[PDB]
Amino acid sequence: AVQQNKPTRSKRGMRRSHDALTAVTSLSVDKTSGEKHLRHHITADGYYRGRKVIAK
Amino acid sequence: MRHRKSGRQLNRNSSHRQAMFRNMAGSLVRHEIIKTTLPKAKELRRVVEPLITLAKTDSVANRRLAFARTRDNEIVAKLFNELGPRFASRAGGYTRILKCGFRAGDNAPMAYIELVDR
Amino acid sequence: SNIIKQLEQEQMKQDVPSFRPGDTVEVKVWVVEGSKKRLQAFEGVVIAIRNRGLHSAFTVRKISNGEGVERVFQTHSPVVDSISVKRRGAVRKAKLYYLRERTGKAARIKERLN
Amino acid sequence: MIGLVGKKVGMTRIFTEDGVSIPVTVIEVEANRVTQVKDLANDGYRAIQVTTGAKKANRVTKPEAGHFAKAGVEAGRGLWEFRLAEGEEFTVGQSISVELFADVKKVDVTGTSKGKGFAGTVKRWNFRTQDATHGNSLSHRVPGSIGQNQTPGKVFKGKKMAGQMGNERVTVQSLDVVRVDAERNLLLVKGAVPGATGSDLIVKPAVKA
Amino acid sequence: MIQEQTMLNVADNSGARRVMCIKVLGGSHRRYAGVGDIIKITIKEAIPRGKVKKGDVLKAVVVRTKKGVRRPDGSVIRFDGNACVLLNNNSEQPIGTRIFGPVTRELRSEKFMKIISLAPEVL
RNA sequence: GCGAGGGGAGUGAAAAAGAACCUGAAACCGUGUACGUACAAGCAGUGGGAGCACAGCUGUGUGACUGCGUACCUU
RNA sequence: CCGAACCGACUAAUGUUGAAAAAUUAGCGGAUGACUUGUGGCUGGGGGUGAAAGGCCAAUCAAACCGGGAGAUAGCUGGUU
RNA sequence: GUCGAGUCGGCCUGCGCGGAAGAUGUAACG
RNA sequence: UCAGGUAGAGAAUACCAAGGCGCUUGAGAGAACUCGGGUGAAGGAACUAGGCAAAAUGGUGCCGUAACUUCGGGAGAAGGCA
RNA sequence: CGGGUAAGUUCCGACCUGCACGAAUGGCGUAAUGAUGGCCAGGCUGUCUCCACCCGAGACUCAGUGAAAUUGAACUCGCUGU
RNA sequence: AGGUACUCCGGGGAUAACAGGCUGAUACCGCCCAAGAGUUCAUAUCGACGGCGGUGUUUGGCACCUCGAUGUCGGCUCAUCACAUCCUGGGGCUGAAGUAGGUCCCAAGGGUAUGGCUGUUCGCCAUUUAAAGUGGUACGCGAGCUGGGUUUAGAACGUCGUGAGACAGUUCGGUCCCUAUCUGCCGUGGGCGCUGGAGAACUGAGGGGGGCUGCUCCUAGUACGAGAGGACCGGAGUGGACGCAUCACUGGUGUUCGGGUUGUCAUGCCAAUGGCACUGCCCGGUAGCUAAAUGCGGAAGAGAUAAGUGCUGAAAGCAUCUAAGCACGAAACUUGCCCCGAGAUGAGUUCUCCCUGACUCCUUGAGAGUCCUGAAGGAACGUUGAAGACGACGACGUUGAUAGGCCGGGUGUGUAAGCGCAGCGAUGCGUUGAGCUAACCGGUACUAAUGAACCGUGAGGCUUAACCU
Ligand SMILES: [K+]
Ligand SMILES: [K+]
Ligand SMILES: [K+]
Ligand SMILES: [K+]
Ligand SMILES: [K+]
Ligand SMILES: [K+]
Ligand SMILES: [K+]
Ligand SMILES: [K+]
Ligand SMILES: [K+]
Ligand SMILES: [K+]
Ligand SMILES: [K+]
Ligand SMILES: [K+]
Ligand SMILES: [K+]
Ligand SMILES: [K+]
Ligand SMILES: [K+]
Ligand SMILES: [K+]
Ligand SMILES: [K+]
Ligand SMILES: [K+]
Ligand SMILES: [K+]
Ligand SMILES: [K+]
Ligand SMILES: [K+]
Ligand SMILES: [K+]
Ligand SMILES: [K+]
Ligand SMILES: [K+]
Ligand SMILES: [K+]
Ligand SMILES: [K+]
Ligand SMILES: [K+]
Ligand SMILES: [K+]
Ligand SMILES: [K+]
Ligand SMILES: [K+]
Ligand SMILES: [K+]
Ligand SMILES: [K+]
Ligand SMILES: [K+]
Ligand SMILES: [K+]
Ligand SMILES: [K+]
Ligand SMILES: [K+]
Ligand SMILES: [K+]
Ligand SMILES: [K+]
Ligand SMILES: [K+]
Ligand SMILES: [K+]
Ligand SMILES: [K+]
Ligand SMILES: [K+]
Ligand SMILES: [K+]
Ligand SMILES: [Mg+2]
Ligand SMILES: [Mg+2]
Ligand SMILES: [Mg+2]
Ligand SMILES: [Mg+2]
Ligand SMILES: [Mg+2]
Ligand SMILES: [Mg+2]
Ligand SMILES: [Mg+2]
Ligand SMILES: [Mg+2]
Ligand SMILES: [Mg+2]
Ligand SMILES: [Mg+2]
Ligand SMILES: [Mg+2]
Ligand SMILES: [Mg+2]
Ligand SMILES: [Mg+2]
Ligand SMILES: [Mg+2]
Ligand SMILES: [Mg+2]
Ligand SMILES: [Mg+2]
Ligand SMILES: [Mg+2]
Ligand SMILES: [Mg+2]
Ligand SMILES: [Mg+2]
Ligand SMILES: [Mg+2]
Ligand SMILES: [Mg+2]
Ligand SMILES: [Mg+2]
Ligand SMILES: [Mg+2]
Ligand SMILES: [Mg+2]
Ligand SMILES: [Mg+2]
Ligand SMILES: [Mg+2]
Ligand SMILES: [Mg+2]
Ligand SMILES: [Mg+2]
Ligand SMILES: [Mg+2]
Ligand SMILES: [Mg+2]
Ligand SMILES: [Mg+2]
Ligand SMILES: [Mg+2]
Ligand SMILES: [Mg+2]
Ligand SMILES: [Mg+2]
Ligand SMILES: [Mg+2]
Ligand SMILES: [Mg+2]
Ligand SMILES: [Mg+2]
Ligand SMILES: [Mg+2]
Ligand SMILES: [Mg+2]
Ligand SMILES: [Mg+2]
Ligand SMILES: [Mg+2]
Ligand SMILES: [Mg+2]
Ligand SMILES: [Mg+2]
Ligand SMILES: [Mg+2]
Ligand SMILES: [Mg+2]
Ligand SMILES: [Mg+2]
Ligand SMILES: [Mg+2]
Ligand SMILES: [Mg+2]
Ligand SMILES: [Mg+2]
Ligand SMILES: [Mg+2]
Ligand SMILES: [Mg+2]
Ligand SMILES: [Mg+2]
Ligand SMILES: [Mg+2]
Ligand SMILES: [Mg+2]
Ligand SMILES: [Mg+2]
Ligand SMILES: [Mg+2]
Ligand SMILES: [Mg+2]
Ligand SMILES: [Mg+2]
Ligand SMILES: [Mg+2]
Ligand SMILES: [Mg+2]
Ligand SMILES: [Mg+2]
Ligand SMILES: [Mg+2]
Ligand SMILES: [Mg+2]
Ligand SMILES: [Mg+2]
Ligand SMILES: [Mg+2]
Ligand SMILES: [Mg+2]
Ligand SMILES: [Mg+2]
Ligand SMILES: [Mg+2]
Ligand SMILES: [Mg+2]
Ligand SMILES: [Mg+2]
Ligand SMILES: [Mg+2]
Ligand SMILES: [Mg+2]
Ligand SMILES: [Mg+2]
Ligand SMILES: [Mg+2]
Ligand SMILES: [Mg+2]
Ligand SMILES: [Mg+2]
Ligand SMILES: [Mg+2]
Ligand SMILES: [Mg+2]
Ligand SMILES: [Mg+2]
Ligand SMILES: [Mg+2]
Ligand SMILES: [Mg+2]
Ligand SMILES: [Mg+2]
Ligand SMILES: [Mg+2]
Ligand SMILES: [Mg+2]
Ligand SMILES: [Mg+2]
Ligand SMILES: [Mg+2]
Ligand SMILES: [Mg+2]
Ligand SMILES: [Mg+2]
Ligand SMILES: [Mg+2]
Ligand SMILES: [Mg+2]
Ligand SMILES: [Mg+2]
Ligand SMILES: [Mg+2]
Repeated sequence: AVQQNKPTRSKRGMRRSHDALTAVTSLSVDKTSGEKHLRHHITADGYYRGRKVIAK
Repeated sequence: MRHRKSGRQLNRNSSHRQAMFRNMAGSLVRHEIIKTTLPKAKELRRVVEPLITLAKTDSVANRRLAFARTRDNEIVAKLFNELGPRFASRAGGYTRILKCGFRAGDNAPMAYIELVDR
Repeated sequence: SNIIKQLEQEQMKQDVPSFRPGDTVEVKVWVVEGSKKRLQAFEGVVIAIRNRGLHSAFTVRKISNGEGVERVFQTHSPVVDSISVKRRGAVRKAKLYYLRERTGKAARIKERLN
Repeated sequence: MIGLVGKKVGMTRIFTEDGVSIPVTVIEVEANRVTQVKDLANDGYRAIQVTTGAKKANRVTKPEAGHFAKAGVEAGRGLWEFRLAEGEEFTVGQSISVELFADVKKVDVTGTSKGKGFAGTVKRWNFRTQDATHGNSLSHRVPGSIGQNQTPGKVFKGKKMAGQMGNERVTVQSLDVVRVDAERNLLLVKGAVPGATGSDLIVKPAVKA
Repeated sequence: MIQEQTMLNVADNSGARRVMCIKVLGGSHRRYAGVGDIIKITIKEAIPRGKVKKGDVLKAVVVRTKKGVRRPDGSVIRFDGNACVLLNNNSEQPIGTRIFGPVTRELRSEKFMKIISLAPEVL
């Protein structure tokens, strides 16, 4: 099965109207190190909820 | 449908799954913290924490059960000589999972899992 | 589950004797023929037991008039008037379905001495 | 005649003395609390709105809490309406118990059926399977033809096809009332009713009778 | 749970030894016959000097099945084989004079009382 | 990243002449602005035409609503 | 005679923009012989070779491939700014 | 015999009535 | 061309040695449907062009084995026991 | 016509009315052999009554890479008619 | 002079085979006349000789569409419509006593066999059923399956031919491709709208589903009938097929639970265990899913009617169901039952909740901007679910049982290991119904569900009525 007519650039854009990405609503701030981080994830320096959970 | 069913298939067959978690349980007992995918970490809790519960009562029969389930005498010894006593007064929840972003190679969601008194 | 537990507890029989797979039991059941009610005996080997509270059941096998017959009794049913063990059998398995392929000497069950 | 809102506790059996086992669905019917009365003048129709059960405060929004407070009743887990017959009257804040069904012989029970997700035509519509062997190529559970030819040149509306099955409102009619136990807030009906254990049920006196 | 092509043993002394169901009577598209149901049969094996002959077409009532019967309390009675009793094709009365093996109370009706009376045991 | 690529600086008449290098069309793909578009049925234009924006009543852009209207070639 | 290697190719499913321009998987036949295989040689296009199917002769066969006569001829189809 | 003012059936002719059932949807005034 | 161990008649087959590898996208989920497989109540070819496919049989020793026959066969006939 | 089946356009045995057999472009038989054609039976079964559940690989979601046939132009509904 | 089915090229829908179209001789179905048959009697039922139509269903005629391709017969799967009705429902006439029929009218709601033979459609046969309807839909349905038949290349028979070859004669064998753009259809979301915002409960325009029927018993061996036989009307019970739900029972599955066991490799060895061999092979089985399991359904009632039956009643002093007026009348129609449903843009209703700042600029208006403010609520994230392809939907987030673990129980398996005793030993016995036990039940903050941040605002146009101020 294949198209009988070439779809338009307009129809291509309409299909892609649901493809846009969503930015992260907001980042969280660690209460001890002050780092920003994804909520419920550890920070880049290894803090979570104010505690040094892992080295490096 | 999977109504009320438990356990993750993890795109493996049953013998692969069993062997994988036997190895991963050994790594967690040996190193006390490991990094893995978030779903594997959640499944590992149901393997490792009953091994620690078993190790609270030291007997020949229990050491043999633990050996049957880990196949590693260094792991069995650490379970009964160290972890059992460390957790003797804790009622479950010997591990904690900490989410840590996404793997570079395949964007897999990753997590650390560690013993709670590490 | 407390609501259904209470509803089930008040219906359970209190005098069910202990029996095991392999035992020979005699079960007395009520039979109605017109206005009359009488007890009919069914005696045979217990080949299966389902332990399930009020929903407990057990299966009895006998060779009757040249024909093998199995009856699955509902343990707490009022149709079952009484159960009594005639002989204690010594088997390993919980379910004795292999007896369905055996007759005569090959279907004998050793007695359990205790 | 109004109904009551209950919860599907599970199934069991009732042995009778004459040797019959009756399969029953156990329905817990706590007191239904009248939260609003609707009438012709204000609403254009006659009904009561009831609530039942309990809800934790911090999950009760302020709009919901104000509606319950106007009625003077504690928040329940939801709201349901029942149309009133001509000689039926109730007042806001009144409690209605399972004793309502004391002399009702048969009931209709409404619930949300268990969800099967996306279902094929074999399971959803009882379509027959095609050959397992005898040369069949990749078409063992597939639906077969779905129309005719150039006339009509389309598929008709309501054609039976694969799709979502279950997880929808279902009523089972004319179930025997086996026992009304007001002290335990219990209604026992003969047979099965829609929905999983723990789900909400609407019970009314049978419409056919 | 008897259907077209099911082979049955014979619980009487009519002479037939094996019969095959060729129709489940009593309704369009009716699938199964159980205990107490009438079927159409053909005789596939008979003893030499009996009352019926190989190849005869007649009726029978199912009296024992492996699927069994359920009783009003949920209990079950299952047999080791399927067996029937041959009936005259027009009067639906038994052809034999003796009944072998046990039968069940599902036959306790005006139609099959003779069978009930001759049976060595009624369950 | 002791990258790729780029921004400055400098050369040059010129660097949108920087080596993927004279000129640099079209299809095709973008960013910005003006107007239209989420109750509306078809060769998508044409005749009528409101409103809005813009530049100086007019010119330009857009085009709600409405009459009419089934591509081109070949055979 | 039964059965691996080896040589085949009877059935089915898959695959059919394949993993593959003929295969894979499960079964299947021969398996000391008119057997199978390596290396090298010989037969050439109205010709070869053929336990014969017009089979095969470099993924090509009721007359191979390449170059030439050559812009064969086309009362036919298309196209013609 | 009563009853007291119309009645009967041919012909020709205008317009209508029955005869008249079909398949995706009114669907034989656009 | 070479040819280890245990079982085995074996270069079949299963598990291993020496030795060599996990097949150059991964992570989740646990719908329909397709592919490759496992099990199935009662029935047992009613399926279908056709038992296609599937299921089944399956080893060694011993007992035993019909018509027919070109006297070789048929024959591992069949069937059974350990 | 007979046999087999509850029922047999096939099968087997006959009959002879051979449309249109016939004796080395051989006639009629024939043990053994055949991945050969037809028919019947026992065993066996998801072939089927009538499907159910399960284990895996896809399908589905996320990240990376990234095709194809087709295509006058499209603002690309039903019906009845034309 | 022939053959090509071993075939090839250029062309044609200028021209055949399939399907469509036009046509309707033929076919099928109605009707008109009434010779007669029917003891009598044309019309209960048939209807000769002839006559008039309807359908588009057969066999054909034509050659208008398609030859830069519109795939065939049958089966399978899935259907949808017509009514010229097979069953069930209603009725008139009967050469209708009853039972059972014949014929015609109304009626399309639902229902409407399994097998043997053959490629079959068909047909015959066996046995069912209330019945086994007739047709249209590309002789419905191969981008849904099959490929037995027809219709390529191999081979043979009969037959024809000197032969190559040929035969709607026969016989054995013989590759069925497509990842769906659009329409359509089944499901499921996102956007905006509905005029301040928000959380809920609804109304019901409209749409869909459903609608089948047997047998037995009572009425009653009554009515009817010489007997044989044997009812209407009405009532009760129990089935077949179909549908919906469910898992308490009976069971299937149960590669996540327990056990038996073959070969082998390993953990130093014994003992005990693990890997691999289809889950190695097996025996059981929890939750879930499920049918063969077991609950429930089709209605009653109402309205308006069809054919049909009437009442009163003139036109037409009679008669007349009709013209005025009035009444009955069926599974069809409109409701009653179940589900969807306000994108019902005609965007509806009800209840509740939230927001009561300052200033500036301009082209001066439903204008723009800054500062302050940020509600109700939402979303996001996390733990998740008998919810689920993804979205969606539901529960929960420390003021907490949402998930895992843990504790207790249940269930399943069937008496672990170790030690001891008996035995030469395999093994048996005791400790011991032991040990282990998934998805189950009841509990329990041990682990993970973070303080925040984000979106959403700041009293909501004009006109005219009414009411109050
Ligand atoms: K269904
Ligand atoms: K330049
Ligand atoms: K350029
Ligand atoms: K226009
Ligand atoms: K052209
Ligand atoms: K042309
Ligand atoms: K050689
Ligand atoms: K040649
Ligand atoms: K070549
Ligand atoms: K040549
Ligand atoms: K091996
Ligand atoms: K998924
Ligand atoms: K010759
Ligand atoms: K000869
Ligand atoms: K052969
Ligand atoms: K043969
Ligand atoms: K020629
Ligand atoms: K030929
Ligand atoms: K005509
Ligand atoms: K015509
Ligand atoms: K007519
Ligand atoms: K053509
Ligand atoms: K049809
Ligand atoms: K009728
Ligand atoms: K009639
Ligand atoms: K109908
Ligand atoms: K056939
Ligand atoms: K025929
Ligand atoms: K066609
Ligand atoms: K095809
Ligand atoms: K076809
Ligand atoms: K097509
Ligand atoms: K289209
Ligand atoms: K309807
Ligand atoms: K169950
Ligand atoms: K189960
Ligand atoms: K082992
Ligand atoms: K009258
Ligand atoms: K609305
Ligand atoms: K918990
Ligand atoms: K023991
Ligand atoms: K022990
Ligand atoms: K136990
Ligand atoms: Mg086209
Ligand atoms: Mg997209
Ligand atoms: Mg769970
Ligand atoms: Mg994957
Ligand atoms: Mg394995
Ligand atoms: Mg679900
Ligand atoms: Mg079928
Ligand atoms: Mg194929
Ligand atoms: Mg397949
Ligand atoms: Mg550089
Ligand atoms: Mg220059
Ligand atoms: Mg340039
Ligand atoms: Mg350009
Ligand atoms: Mg509208
Ligand atoms: Mg608009
Ligand atoms: Mg449009
Ligand atoms: Mg127009
Ligand atoms: Mg070859
Ligand atoms: Mg092979
Ligand atoms: Mg051979
Ligand atoms: Mg061989
Ligand atoms: Mg040459
Ligand atoms: Mg040839
Ligand atoms: Mg070649
Ligand atoms: Mg030549
Ligand atoms: Mg020349
Ligand atoms: Mg040329
Ligand atoms: Mg006329
Ligand atoms: Mg119509
Ligand atoms: Mg070896
Ligand atoms: Mg090997
Ligand atoms: Mg999934
Ligand atoms: Mg799967
Ligand atoms: Mg499969
Ligand atoms: Mg199997
Ligand atoms: Mg089975
Ligand atoms: Mg089993
Ligand atoms: Mg079985
Ligand atoms: Mg059998
Ligand atoms: Mg058959
Ligand atoms: Mg068939
Ligand atoms: Mg086969
Ligand atoms: Mg097999
Ligand atoms: Mg052998
Ligand atoms: Mg014959
Ligand atoms: Mg015959
Ligand atoms: Mg013959
Ligand atoms: Mg000859
Ligand atoms: Mg000759
Ligand atoms: Mg001669
Ligand atoms: Mg000759
Ligand atoms: Mg000769
Ligand atoms: Mg010869
Ligand atoms: Mg050979
Ligand atoms: Mg991707
Ligand atoms: Mg159309
Ligand atoms: Mg040929
Ligand atoms: Mg050509
Ligand atoms: Mg034609
Ligand atoms: Mg025609
Ligand atoms: Mg033409
Ligand atoms: Mg012409
Ligand atoms: Mg055409
Ligand atoms: Mg074309
Ligand atoms: Mg086409
Ligand atoms: Mg009609
Ligand atoms: Mg209708
Ligand atoms: Mg109706
Ligand atoms: Mg047969
Ligand atoms: Mg056949
Ligand atoms: Mg067709
Ligand atoms: Mg048709
Ligand atoms: Mg098609
Ligand atoms: Mg296809
Ligand atoms: Mg064929
Ligand atoms: Mg072949
Ligand atoms: Mg195909
Ligand atoms: Mg929406
Ligand atoms: Mg409808
Ligand atoms: Mg349960
Ligand atoms: Mg079971
Ligand atoms: Mg199992
Ligand atoms: Mg050992
Ligand atoms: Mg290994
Ligand atoms: Mg290996
Ligand atoms: Mg009615
Ligand atoms: Mg009158
Ligand atoms: Mg009805
Ligand atoms: Mg959803
Ligand atoms: Mg137990
Ligand atoms: Mg053990
Ligand atoms: Mg436990």
